[PDB]
Amino acid sequence: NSNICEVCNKWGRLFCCDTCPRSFHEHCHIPSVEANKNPWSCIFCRIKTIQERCPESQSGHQESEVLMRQMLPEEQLKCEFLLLKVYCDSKSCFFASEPYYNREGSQGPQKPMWLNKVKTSLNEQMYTRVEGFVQDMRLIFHNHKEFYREDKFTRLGIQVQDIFEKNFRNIFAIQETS
Ligand SMILES: [Zn+2]
Ligand SMILES: [Zn+2]
Ligand SMILES: [Zn+2]
Repeated sequence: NSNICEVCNKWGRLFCCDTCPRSFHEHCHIPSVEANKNPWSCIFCRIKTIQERCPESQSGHQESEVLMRQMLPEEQLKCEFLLLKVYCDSKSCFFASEPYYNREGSQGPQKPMWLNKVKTSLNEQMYTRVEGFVQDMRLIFHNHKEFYREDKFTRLGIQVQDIFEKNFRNIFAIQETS
């Protein structure tokens, strides 16, 4: 096994995957690492099994069809993984916790959103369809773009959104386009 957490790249109290070399802090893994379960398999491994069980799940899909899917267990899992892939970039620190807004010349967003709120929402099964989760994720970056305006800090939102969007297309096997 690895000696650092796969998500935040730090040592500490790590739980080790039994089917791959990855390790995790308790609250870095999504869902939070399960109390018992020996052996234990991480979210990377559980996502690989889904693909291996239904190879055709990797044929191309339309985004509009993906978004309307109900949050059954396998879609729940894929959204948790996509969220985890965003937390794996260090720039996610800017979007993790509840923001506040007091900048000369700007007004705060009507609907604030942050990664830990989306985490809790997933955890509490508040999304009924994929669309619910993707809308909140995209709103995080859209709020940041609007508030920071021409400050070069807006770029952090573009960068972390690109990580989200690349992973969304991968995880949900979105049809490749020019
Ligand atoms: Zn960690
Ligand atoms: Zn694993
Ligand atoms: Zn099959």
